[PDB]
Amino acid sequence: AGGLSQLVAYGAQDVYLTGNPQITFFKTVYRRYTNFAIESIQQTINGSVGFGNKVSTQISRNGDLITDIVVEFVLTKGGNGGTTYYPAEELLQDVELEIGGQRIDKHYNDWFRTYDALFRMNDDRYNYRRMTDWVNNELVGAQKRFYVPLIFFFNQTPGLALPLIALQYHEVKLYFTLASQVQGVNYNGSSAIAGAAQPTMSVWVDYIFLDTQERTRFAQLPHEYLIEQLQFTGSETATPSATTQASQNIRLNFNHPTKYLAWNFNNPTNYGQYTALANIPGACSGAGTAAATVTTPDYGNTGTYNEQLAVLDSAKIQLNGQDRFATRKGSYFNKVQPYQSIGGVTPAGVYLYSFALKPAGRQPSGTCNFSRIDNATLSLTYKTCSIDATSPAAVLGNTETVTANTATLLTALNIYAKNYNVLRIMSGMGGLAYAN
Amino acid sequence: TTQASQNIRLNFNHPTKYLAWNFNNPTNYGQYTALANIPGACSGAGTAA
Amino acid sequence: QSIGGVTPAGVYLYSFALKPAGRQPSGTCNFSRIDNATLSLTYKTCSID
Amino acid sequence: LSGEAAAMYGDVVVQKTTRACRKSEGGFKDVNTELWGTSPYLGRGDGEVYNMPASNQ
Repeated sequence: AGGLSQLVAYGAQDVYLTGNPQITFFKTVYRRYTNFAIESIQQTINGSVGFGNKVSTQISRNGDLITDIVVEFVLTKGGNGGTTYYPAEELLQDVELEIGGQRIDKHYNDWFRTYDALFRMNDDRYNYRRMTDWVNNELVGAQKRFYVPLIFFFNQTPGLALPLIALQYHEVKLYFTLASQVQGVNYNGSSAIAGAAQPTMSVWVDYIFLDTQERTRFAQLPHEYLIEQLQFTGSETATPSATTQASQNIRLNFNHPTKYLAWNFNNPTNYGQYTALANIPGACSGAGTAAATVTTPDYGNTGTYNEQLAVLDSAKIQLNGQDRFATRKGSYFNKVQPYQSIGGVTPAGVYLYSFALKPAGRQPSGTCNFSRIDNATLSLTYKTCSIDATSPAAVLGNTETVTANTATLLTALNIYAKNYNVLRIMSGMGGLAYAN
Repeated sequence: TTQASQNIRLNFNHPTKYLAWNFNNPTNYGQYTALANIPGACSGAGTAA
Repeated sequence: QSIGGVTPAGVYLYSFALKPAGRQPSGTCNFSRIDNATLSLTYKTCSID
Repeated sequence: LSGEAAAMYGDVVVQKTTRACRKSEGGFKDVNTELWGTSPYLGRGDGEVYNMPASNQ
């Protein structure tokens, strides 16, 4: 009777489960850790802050380690509710990481918008928006501060925290480029918003302060950190309206052991628009009413999960002119690769193909080494963009190989590669092991 | 008004006997030339249709 | 010169081989030692009605 | 070409390969040299290496 009726019923099939036991679940052994304290302070930013301006900051070496860096913005919304879409990361047009004036990485606003499309999932992506957008139907004139966390190699795991102790000579600094146009703040479509305020910003750097037994160790021992890099340049596509499904061979120019490739198609005039506009709910401004127009999004709903509005029909990647895998339709890279590799939901228009079992983690799990590969190509086939975007009967009622006529505006192609490198710190001098 | 040109980068390896190519109309299998209102060159060629 | 037949318009061939129609190797372009191979094309202007 | 010049033709006139790594099975094994600032400023900060106990105290 009770649990013991199950417990005593020990048998042949238990000899490999509980016979000669190795662990017990009901007594945890904890590890003792080195003393540290977490403190984040403001850095001083060099240069004039504003739309279209470039600024930089050099990180004071107050701490031992650098972990998370958050770029803080204050903005006043220049439009009404629903006219913005993650404006905080639009403003942060890009960030470049240098250690001692030597490039380590560089991220772009479209990447930030692609990263939470792929790797930041559940509550943290909603909270990410809470930190980057107006999410409560706020009205014009509302002002709030935004928190845009950076995602360089050193902040998502304390294990790769940047070693200032051991970097006596290479001073770490960040360059920021600010966007000239932010939708719903400074511009509404292509039209400037009169009276729009200039943003003000500060950068918080999370310093770790260590004790004396370990701080001594850091300054004396050589270090090698296994770190990540982002590789990027853009290109344009040819998207037909009728009679054909166009092909396009986009040559890849990547180096280093790459864990994954990811890409999107967008309308370069509307930040984050990775799908066609249509006269259906949330798919364009005024959707569902007589005032509906399919040239301008209902911006706060720019992101969708309706792959019917995505331009890509199929994609294949070749390695040295040979197929790396057989051709897949576009929804495979949007739904299945992130299911098998990440475990989240990717919005329509964003695609990922992994070489890694778990690319979300930092423990290497399979990579494609593009520095030992002669050539690699991303071969695309597009959907025929023959569906009148303004007719829900046709937008919601058609075949897989066709999409809306407004998909022809998704001319900007962004192919990203996420790779490994090694950060070497030798007697106070820092730099990277491989320059490819 | 113009004669456009392309520089197509090739992805080949191994001892090659020859390179061959054609300019296809993806919508009409095996069509490698222009169509015209002359015999055998388009549907209905030579007639009002 | 290389085959001895008539090739329909729109299909083009350049051989490296003296007898590409056969199997006995008769000259090859080994692209394993050619790092950048490019095919440059110029088009005719499509101005005829 | 003379009878004699012809043997030398091959050896001298015909161009030699400048890139012979086949981009594989070998490849550009040499072209990956480290990025590191080629001698940084060693003034402010050098004491954490040689005078470290003073910093910790």
